Amino acid sequence: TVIKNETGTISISQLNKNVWVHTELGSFNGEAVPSNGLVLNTSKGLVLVDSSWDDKLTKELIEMVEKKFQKRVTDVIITHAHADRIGGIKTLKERGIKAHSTALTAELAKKNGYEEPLGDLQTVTNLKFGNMKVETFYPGKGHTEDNIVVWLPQYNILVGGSLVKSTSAKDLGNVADAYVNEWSTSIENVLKRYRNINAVVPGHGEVGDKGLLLHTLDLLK
Ligand SMILES: [Zn+2]
Repeated sequence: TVIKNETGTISISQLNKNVWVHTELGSFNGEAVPSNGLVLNTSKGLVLVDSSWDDKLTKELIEMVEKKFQKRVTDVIITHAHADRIGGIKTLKERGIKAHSTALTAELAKKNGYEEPLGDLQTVTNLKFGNMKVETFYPGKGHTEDNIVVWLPQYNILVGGSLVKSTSAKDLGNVADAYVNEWSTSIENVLKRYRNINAVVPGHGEVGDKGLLLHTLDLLK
C-alpha cells in the first residue's frame, strides 16, 4: 500500500486497484508541509491529479510512478494555481505531459509567472483515460477563487484538494487567497453533487470521507 522514495519526501499510498495517493513534503513555512495528489493507473498511461511544490519534486514523482507502473504519465489535472499544485508545470510542459486546468486557473498561473496549463476544464468536465473515468467540478470559490475538485465515478472517490481540510487541520490554514464567506456554499455544492462518497482526499493530511467536508464547514464558522 505505501511506497516511499530515496529521501522520504515522496510517497505513494494505494487506495485501490488503479488509484493511489501521492504525497510530497515541502520545505518553506512549517517544517515539512505534506501535500496530496492522485496517481491514476489507466490502460492508456498514468494520470496525476496535481503536480508538486517544484520541478525537482515533480520530476522525481513522475520517474517514480513511471518505473513502478511501467507506463508513461500522460496527463495532469491541476486543482488550483498555488505552488504545490502547479509548481512543476515547467517539467510537465517540456516532457509533453498534458496539463489540464480551468481557464481561471490558467489565467491566475500566468498572472503569477508560471507557465500556462491548458485552461480546458469547464465547470463540469468529463474525461476518460483508457478505462478510467474522471470528472472535474468547479464548485465555486473557497480555499482559492479557482479551486476545483476531482471525482472518480467508478469508485465514488473525491479528490477534494485544498478546498477540503483533513481532520488534523484545526484551522483554515493559508487564507490570503481564500473566500471564507463563499467557501461554505462551495463545499455544499460538492455535497449536493456527490451524495454518496466512499473516500475524500484532502489537499493535505489523511484520507477520510464526507466527514472532511463537514469538518471544513465547521472550520469556516
Ligand atoms: Zn492552495
